[PDB]
Amino acid sequence: AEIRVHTVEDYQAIVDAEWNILYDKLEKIHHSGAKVVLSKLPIGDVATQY
Amino acid sequence: ITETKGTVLIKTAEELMNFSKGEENLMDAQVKAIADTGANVVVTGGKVADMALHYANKYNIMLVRLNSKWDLRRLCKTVGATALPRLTPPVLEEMGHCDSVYLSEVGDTQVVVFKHEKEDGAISTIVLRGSTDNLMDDIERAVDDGVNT
Amino acid sequence: DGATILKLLEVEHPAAKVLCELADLQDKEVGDGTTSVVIIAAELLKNADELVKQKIHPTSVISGYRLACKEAVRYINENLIVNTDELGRDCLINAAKTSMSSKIIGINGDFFANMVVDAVLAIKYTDIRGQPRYPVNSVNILKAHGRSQMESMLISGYALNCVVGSQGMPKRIVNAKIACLDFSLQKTKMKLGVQVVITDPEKLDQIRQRESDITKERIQKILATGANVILTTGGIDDMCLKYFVEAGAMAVRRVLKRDLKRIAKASGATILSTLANLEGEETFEAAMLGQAEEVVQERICDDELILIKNTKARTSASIILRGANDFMCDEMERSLHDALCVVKRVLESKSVVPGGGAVEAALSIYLENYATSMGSREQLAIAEFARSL
Amino acid sequence: MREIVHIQAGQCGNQIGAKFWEVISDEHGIDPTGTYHGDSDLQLDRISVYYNEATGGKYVPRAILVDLEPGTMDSVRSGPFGQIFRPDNFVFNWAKGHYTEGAELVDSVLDVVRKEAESCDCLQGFQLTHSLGGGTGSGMGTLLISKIREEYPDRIMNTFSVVEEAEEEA
Amino acid sequence: PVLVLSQNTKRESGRKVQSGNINAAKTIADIIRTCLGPKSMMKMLLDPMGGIVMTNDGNAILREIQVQHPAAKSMIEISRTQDEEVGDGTTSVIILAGEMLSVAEHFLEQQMHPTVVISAYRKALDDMISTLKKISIPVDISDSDMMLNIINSSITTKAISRWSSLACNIALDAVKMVQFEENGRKEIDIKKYARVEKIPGGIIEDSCVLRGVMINKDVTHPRMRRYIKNPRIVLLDSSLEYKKGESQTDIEITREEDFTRILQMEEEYIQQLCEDIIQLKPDVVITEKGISDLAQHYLMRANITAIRRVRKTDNNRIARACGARIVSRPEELREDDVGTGAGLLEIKKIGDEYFTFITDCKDPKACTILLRGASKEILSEVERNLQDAMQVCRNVLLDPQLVPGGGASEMAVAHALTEKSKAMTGVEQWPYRAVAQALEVIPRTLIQNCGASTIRLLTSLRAKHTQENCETWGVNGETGTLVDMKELGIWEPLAVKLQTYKTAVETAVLLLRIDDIVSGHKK
Amino acid sequence: AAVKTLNPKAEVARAQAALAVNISAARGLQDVLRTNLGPKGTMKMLVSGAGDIKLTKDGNVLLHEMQIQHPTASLIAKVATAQDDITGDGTTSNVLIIGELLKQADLYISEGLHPRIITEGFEAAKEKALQFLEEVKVSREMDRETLIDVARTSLRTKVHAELADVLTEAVVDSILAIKKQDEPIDLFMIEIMEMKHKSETDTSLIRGLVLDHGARHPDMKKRVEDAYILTCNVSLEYEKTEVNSGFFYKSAEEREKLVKAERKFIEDRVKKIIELKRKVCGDSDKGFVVINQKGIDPFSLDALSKEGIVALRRAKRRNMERLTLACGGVALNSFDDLSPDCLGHAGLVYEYTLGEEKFTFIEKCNNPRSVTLLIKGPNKHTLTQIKDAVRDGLRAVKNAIDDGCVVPGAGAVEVAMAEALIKHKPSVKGRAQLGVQAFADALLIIPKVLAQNSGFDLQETLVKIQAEHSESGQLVGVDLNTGEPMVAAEVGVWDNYCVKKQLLHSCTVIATNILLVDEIMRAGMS
Amino acid sequence: ALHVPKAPGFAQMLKEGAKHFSGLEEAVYRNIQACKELAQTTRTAYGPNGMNKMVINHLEKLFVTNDAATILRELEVQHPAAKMIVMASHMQEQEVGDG
Ligand SMILES: Nc1ncnc2c1ncn2[C@@H]1O[C@H](COP(=O)(O)OP(=O)(O)O)[C@@H](O)[C@H]1O
Ligand SMILES: Nc1ncnc2c1ncn2[C@@H]1O[C@H](COP(=O)(O)OP(=O)(O)O)[C@@H](O)[C@H]1O
Ligand SMILES: Nc1ncnc2c1ncn2[C@@H]1O[C@H](COP(=O)(O)OP(=O)(O)O)[C@@H](O)[C@H]1O
Ligand SMILES: Nc1ncnc2c1ncn2[C@@H]1O[C@H](COP(=O)(O)OP(=O)(O)O)[C@@H](O)[C@H]1O
Ligand SMILES: [Mg+2]
Ligand SMILES: [Mg+2]
Ligand SMILES: [Mg+2]
Ligand SMILES: [Mg+2]
Repeated sequence: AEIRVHTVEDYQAIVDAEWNILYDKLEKIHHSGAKVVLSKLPIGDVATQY
Repeated sequence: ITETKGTVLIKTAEELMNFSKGEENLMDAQVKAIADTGANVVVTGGKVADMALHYANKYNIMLVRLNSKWDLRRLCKTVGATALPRLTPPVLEEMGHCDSVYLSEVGDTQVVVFKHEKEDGAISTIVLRGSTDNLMDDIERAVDDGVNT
Repeated sequence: DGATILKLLEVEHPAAKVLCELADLQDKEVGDGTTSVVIIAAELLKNADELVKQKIHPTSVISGYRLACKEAVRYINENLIVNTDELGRDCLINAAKTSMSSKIIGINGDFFANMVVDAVLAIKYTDIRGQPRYPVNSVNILKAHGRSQMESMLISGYALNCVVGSQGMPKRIVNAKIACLDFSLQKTKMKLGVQVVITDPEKLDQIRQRESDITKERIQKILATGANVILTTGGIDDMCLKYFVEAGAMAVRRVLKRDLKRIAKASGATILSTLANLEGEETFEAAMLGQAEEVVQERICDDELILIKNTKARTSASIILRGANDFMCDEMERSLHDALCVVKRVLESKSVVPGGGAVEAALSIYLENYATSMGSREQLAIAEFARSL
Repeated sequence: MREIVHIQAGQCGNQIGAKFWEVISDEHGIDPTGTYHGDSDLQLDRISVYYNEATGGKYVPRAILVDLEPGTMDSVRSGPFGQIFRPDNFVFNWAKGHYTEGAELVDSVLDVVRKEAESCDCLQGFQLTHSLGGGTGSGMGTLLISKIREEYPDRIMNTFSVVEEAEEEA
Repeated sequence: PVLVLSQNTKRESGRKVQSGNINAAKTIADIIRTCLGPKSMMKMLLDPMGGIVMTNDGNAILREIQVQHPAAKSMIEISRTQDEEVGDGTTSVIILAGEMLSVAEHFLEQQMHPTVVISAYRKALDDMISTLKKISIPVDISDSDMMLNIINSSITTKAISRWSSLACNIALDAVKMVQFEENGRKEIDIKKYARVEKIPGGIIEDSCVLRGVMINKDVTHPRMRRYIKNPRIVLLDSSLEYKKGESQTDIEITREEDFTRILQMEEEYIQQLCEDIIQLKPDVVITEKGISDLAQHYLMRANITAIRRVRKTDNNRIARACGARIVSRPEELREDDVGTGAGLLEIKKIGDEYFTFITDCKDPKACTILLRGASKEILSEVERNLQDAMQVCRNVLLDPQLVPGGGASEMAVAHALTEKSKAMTGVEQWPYRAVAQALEVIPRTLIQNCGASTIRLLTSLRAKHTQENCETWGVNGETGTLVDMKELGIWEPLAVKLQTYKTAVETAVLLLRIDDIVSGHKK
Repeated sequence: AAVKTLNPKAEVARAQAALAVNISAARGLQDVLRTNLGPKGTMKMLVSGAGDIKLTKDGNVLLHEMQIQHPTASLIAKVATAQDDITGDGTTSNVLIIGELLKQADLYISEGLHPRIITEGFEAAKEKALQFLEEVKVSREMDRETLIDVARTSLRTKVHAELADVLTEAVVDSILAIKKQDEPIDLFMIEIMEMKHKSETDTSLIRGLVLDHGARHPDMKKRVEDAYILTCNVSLEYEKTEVNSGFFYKSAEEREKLVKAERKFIEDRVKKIIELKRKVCGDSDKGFVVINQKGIDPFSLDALSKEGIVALRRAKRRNMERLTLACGGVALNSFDDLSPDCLGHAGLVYEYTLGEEKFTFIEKCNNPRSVTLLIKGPNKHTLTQIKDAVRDGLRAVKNAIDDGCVVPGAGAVEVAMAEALIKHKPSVKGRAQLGVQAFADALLIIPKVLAQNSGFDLQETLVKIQAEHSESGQLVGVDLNTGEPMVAAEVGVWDNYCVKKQLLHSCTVIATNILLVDEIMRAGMS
Repeated sequence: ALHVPKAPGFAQMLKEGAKHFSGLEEAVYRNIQACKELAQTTRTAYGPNGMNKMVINHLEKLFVTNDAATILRELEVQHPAAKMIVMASHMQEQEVGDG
């Protein structure tokens, strides 16, 4: 990937988009009712605190 | 992917939020299109992806990966199928038929078997059991001489 | 040549390195007599060491040497001869002959002295007129083995160790218009900061064409003023040689900067590092062109060189030396440099002095007589200076 | 896919190429006898860029060996990992007449590289390993790069070359 | 601990240095003195690379030897200076220098300062030159028989003497066709436009000189014609193919059609170039660079024959022969750059190899000499001999004067100097006579190589020259008698003799001035 | 010595030592090479450092594979190489005659003579011998029987009779089949191929072409009974733009669109070929074969195979001309102007497999101007020997056609020149008569060597041969199975005129140049 | 003592380390010996009652067989005559596969 942008408002939106994506995945996991989560791939500190 | 170098370029946030979802939906559509024809087992000669494996398991598709570039041709001769150089749902003429396909264990060895009931077939295999690799090699040479005779 | 010998030798003793650098300094300052000063200095040391071996303090010897040197320098201005009193041409010729004696060109003294004096006089510069100047080493000296040394020639003009750019060009121009340039004539290339990015494919052909068209436009601008000879320090591309070939003009590349400077000043041209003017556009004006009476390419002993003859803005001279082989040619050049320097010094300062040891004998007699009037321990040092002379 | 073929020229060039092929073979799952032991699939993903698989599971390198000596290629063969090369991938007095020396050697090399490029599907380049300042790298290498370019003037050719008082008015 | 002044420098001085220099010069002279005259024998040399050089040329002998003594190096250098200046006489110069330097130690050992000897030599050289100019003979350059006689007398010493009639004709035709005058009045006879091609095989009598050029090249595509009667030739310095620029350009494509459109524009460019070439309606295209397959297709569609990758010098010779000029940008192609002076283009096979002939030119200014023969060594020797003959012819054309050979000129000059010396007083008289009597080594060596009585023949010849009109009497090298050179017919250019004498005397003067040697100072 | 005082590490051999060294080297070479001459010569085995085996009888191969480091040997080897590459035969006789000339010259030089007298005698004898050879030759129409005789004479000296009889017909037929009555014969139009099985008596001539590669796609047909042939050198692989380019997409759908769009350039050419095939071969009765000098992608291979096309990729460049000459089409670099007039016709195309190798046969051409010689045998050295013999035979037949004349053989010509020179020599003045005698005695070496190899007495056999040809003016040579004199022309032993001419010239020139060397010196850098 | 220096000609012009054999006594009778020994080596593995043979190659790999072609392939032969016999055997194996 590569990001090309012209304005600071779009810059801020781009910054917010990644947090939105990660939180969307986390909420999708949470709303299923699961109480234990296991993964083969790294679980970040943000995910751990969430 | 493209043969030439490619790059995903994004100028807004909606594209960033939609790219992965679109890719996953496209892969799901392709796999279900393959599965709709009635295929039970897919044989490939190269790498498999995690998402493709996930959808194949979802739709109850047996996936076998063999890689010699000659074993693939021999299997095609055995079953009656034609190798497809692009990932597209096969036509009936390109579809192979085998009676039994399974995984078995013989003497600490995991094997995958494609088996017919036909007495003719196209090819056949001889499974040798011995207590020593040298003895098995000698029996192999004897079998070769018999075939040549 | 003493300076050359001492420079080629490798020495480990600093007391000897002092004499080596003394010879080098003499060569830089004057250009003649780099072998006599070493002998004089060594003899002075040898004679002072005996007095030091006797119970004489070195400070007395040093003061005596300083006093003797001062008196000798003052007295030498009595043995002077004013060159204007003598007839100038034979005075200069005799000075040159004396300088060239004891070299490989000794017997040909009159021939080579006439050549040297002619070159030095032709290279004279017109200063503020307070003092005229004679800038030697502005003459180009070339070596090429072959015929006998008495066939070495003086060229009224300039000589270039360069050949024409392409074999399709003419090799002789009668009335020469000269343009001297200080930049390359290759196809253009955008700088590091600039880059080309294409999103509409239809726009590539015209960019590729303009890349080659800019230099053609420059060359047409240059040639529109009637220039016949183009001299360039940078390179010239194969695509750009064809324009000169069709126009019927000579192009020379990889010319040395000092050679270009001398040619430009001799022929009245102006050196250009760019075609821009005091406005935005680029122009070439027939006002900044040199004029020469002939430009030829001449063959010398299986190689080629270029002669530019009878420059009109000023006068210039060059020398081509012929010899049996490279060693002889190099020695001839080294021997000719001394004569050029001697003639320059004589012309700058109109005073000459006899040679053969007369000066040393007179100085020894005078200092020996003068040593008595001191009546001290400096008398011994002064006498030693006189005897070592 | 994207097959690349290799040329080795000269004594030192042959030795360097042999070392490179040895080390790449140990990195992959390839062993001296031409079979496979590697446990990671990533050792077999791009095996076809450097190897041709023969009927029976054996692998051969996509390499060409050239020298004007009957001893260098023999030394490579005697040395370890020298038997894995195909026996016909070798090219072997110095100066005869003929008005041109080496014209048959270069033709043999061109024929062998043509036969090798026939087997590959979508080849992309040639990796040439030779001495640069050497006689075989300048003269006896009779513009072999130029010959290869003339033969295939569309593919890349990557070569590992061994390395004043007058200051008045104006 | 070790106190030194000049580390490991070896110094030698005195009479030892002069004796060593003279001995080294005499040794260099002694190596070669068997290769003078029509009765000379060959020498075979083994070079470091593994070849063989079977030759008789003095410069070829001397340049293949490595020596340590600097006097030997000086003699080796003067040999090649003579070879570059005139091309003939590289053995007589060495022999003469050896004798002129050998006759000096007699006066050195009798406590005579070298400066007197130098002055005497420089005085004698001028009187040598004056006598040589006095005894000259004029020659008419329009007399082909006289020119052939001169060339035959020049090559009657080498191995091509069995085919002198062929060799002389080849050399004369080549020189005459290469002679050129152009813009201004710069007359020149540059011999980089007279190529020599050696092809082993056949017979030597098949050697010839062509009215045109021959190259080792073939047609790019088999369907092109290999025989054209009256062709129109165009020469190019550029490549007929698509190549990248140099301004660091990149392409960014985000649509479907851009890739195919970009791929098509290259073919469009190639077609434009090919059509621009075709507009002139030529028959042959020659280029020093590559030619693409699509360009070949278009040219063949237009019935053109193309040649790839010719050398720059060969392109220049073709241009000078056919009258065309090289063009780098086809857009700037005119009717003037098309050469029509050819008369046949052919492509033949000579022993499993293809060759291209451009022959039957109307007025060519460049030529190719084609030599056939037994093998490379013989062809190389023939090439060297042909170079000697051609340079002799060029010297004759640039200066039409002749002097008798066989030693007649040497004996005449010696007699003149001996007669002039008796009007001199002082110590210089003895060296002045010594040089004149040292000029006799050439007839003495000729007599020795013939195999006769030097003691009798030399004094007989001296007595004959003592008379009044006998300046052309000399030695016949095949039998060993005295003969007038007028009836025999041996003459040589004046420039060769002048260069020989000047080089010999100046080398002796240079070597007589050394007094000490310093070695091992590491730059 | 003078050279030693300047370079102590130099090596030198002066007047007599140089001559001794040269004569010794020449005699040493001829002593080994004299056993090859004639059909009765023996076979030499050569083993290299790598362990390879080469059985040979040819003089040039022996010279360049025997282990020797002598300068005179190098000179003689270069001369033999020139002889070989120009004429194709006579390499052994060159060395034999050079050695005999040097020996006979030294025989007289040892008594105080000077080499120049012998040199002049050599020149006069050479002129007389050339004059005699110009008249002894026989001019004929060069019909098939004469060519068969010449080829059999040239081939019988390398292999046994059973294989020579097989090779002669094939060589003569190929030469006649690629010949037009103008435009001198151009080789490279006969292809030499070797297949390792089916013992050499199966070597044959194919009126077509054999290619050492076959079809790469499994589903392509293995045999075509009536084939159109297309020959091209256009590229059907994926190609990248010369200028740097890259795809910039936004989503997976756009990526798919670009992936589809990056193949139209090659798919267009494939479509053009397919349309031409469907236009010409309407029904499924004929076949279509494509030969390409460049690569073909798997996608293109599948697309072609779906319509019954047999495609071969990466053929050699000379095959572009050979296929055109044989089938009768046009080799083209572009598909812009494709038309049926660019196609060729072939009556049969099929495929053969040898373990790991594959071959393709194009056969039954209408009027082929190019053919192929298919060599077979069970050994690599057998194949190499047969290849060398085939080269010899082809060169001999081509030279016989190029010349209008052929010459009797088996030493008759040497006997005749010796007899003529003996009678000529009294006319010469001076001591050159000794040189003439030496030249004749050197010329008399070939019949002596032939008799010695056949197993008779040299002196008695030569005396009988000279006893004839003097009482009867016939040209008389040696019979190798009885030792009696015979007439070469009636029996059928022939030789080339150009070979003899070149041999005489080269031998005389080399002997004359060798005899005049004064010293041998190695004084350069090591 | 004294030495027998060399013979003039080819014996002196031969390279160092090279070998030149000629005549019936030095070539034919030695080639026959080499071929006879090679045949004797594998004579004992012929027929139903042939005995197995164990060979270790240059890579320390172990072979146990009584097949003549495998034995000859695993052995390394330095004599040219035995090499030609080996190639004859290999050609027979390729052509038929038994014998
Ligand atoms: N004709 C002459 N007669 C006497 N002395 C001379 C003559 N020419 C030069 N000299 C002397 O030669 C010396 C110059 O020595 P030299 O080595 O030639 O130059 P330098 O040492 O000055 O570089 C001076 O002392 C000068 O007086
Ligand atoms: N037929 C001849 N008779 C007598 N002297 C000859 C004859 N031909 C050439 N010469 C002499 O031989 C001398 C040397 O010529 P050559 O041996 O070719 O060597 P170079 O030409 O290099 O000096 C010439 O000065 C010439 O006078
Ligand atoms: N059947 C034959 N009877 C007599 N002489 C023959 C016969 N065949 C060939 N020759 C002679 O053998 C000579 C040499 O031929 P060969 O041994 O092949 O070597 P090369 O051809 O290289 O000299 C020829 O000159 C020929 O005359
Ligand atoms: N039962 C048997 N009785 C007698 N001879 C046999 C029997 N079986 C095989 N043979 C013989 O063994 C011979 C050689 O067979 P083998 O030992 O396998 O070596 P190869 O077949 O390679 O020559 C054959 O000629 C065959 O006749
Ligand atoms: Mg001075
Ligand atoms: Mg000469
Ligand atoms: Mg023969
Ligand atoms: Mg069996």
